[PDB]
Amino acid sequence: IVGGYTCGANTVPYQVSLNSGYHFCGGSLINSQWVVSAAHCYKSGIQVRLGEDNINVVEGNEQFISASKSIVHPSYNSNTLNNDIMLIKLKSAASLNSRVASISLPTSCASAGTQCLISGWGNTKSSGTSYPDVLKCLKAPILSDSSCKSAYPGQITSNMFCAGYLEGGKDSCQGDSGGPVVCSGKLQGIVSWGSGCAQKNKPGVYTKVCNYVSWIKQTIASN
Amino acid sequence: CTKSIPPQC
Ligand SMILES: [Ca+2]
Repeated sequence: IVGGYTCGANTVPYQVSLNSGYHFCGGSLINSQWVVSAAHCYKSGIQVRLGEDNINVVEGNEQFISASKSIVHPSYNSNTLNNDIMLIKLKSAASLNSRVASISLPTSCASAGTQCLISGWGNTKSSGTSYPDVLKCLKAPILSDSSCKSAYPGQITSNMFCAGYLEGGKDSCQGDSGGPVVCSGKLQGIVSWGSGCAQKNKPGVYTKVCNYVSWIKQTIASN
Repeated sequence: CTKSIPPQC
């Protein structure tokens, strides 16, 4: 997260870190055994780290639970990043508590201008890299489809939305992928991609989770 | 690029 702020430990209790011996993507806990992340974060060897704040220090509250299933959307296209959503089933249910909590899925899509909280342990620099220890947060608005498509012509599918700040300086960034964009208490987005991070006129692009709620529910129900 | 570590560009 570039231009964000330290969330505060466990203030984003649905935020998970996907760890493969390092944090590589975020995710969002949507029930005790399932995490939503980005399809492009798929890999083997995912350990979901819940309850994290400093991802480099065992501070307490962590639950590390291996992914037992990582379900990339069947229509994920790694070039276009359409359908950039993945469900991770935890090998065991996380113990939900105030610091490890699921985030609701949308019941409807979010509207432009809704403010969302985007969080993650991604790079905090728009140039160069600095990976934070603690979870960073960014309040960011959903942009209009027109602005999103203007920023990324031909690249924004119906399953994507832009959020953030066209003036630059505030964005999700590498390492945030897969993590939440929560708006009005609903996981409306998954950090997916963007041109750089926090670049002027290049807002973050996010998987539009509301398009996948049924898929999520059906996939969870069947797994 | 995707916002993963590493980015997929
Ligand atoms: Ca930790």
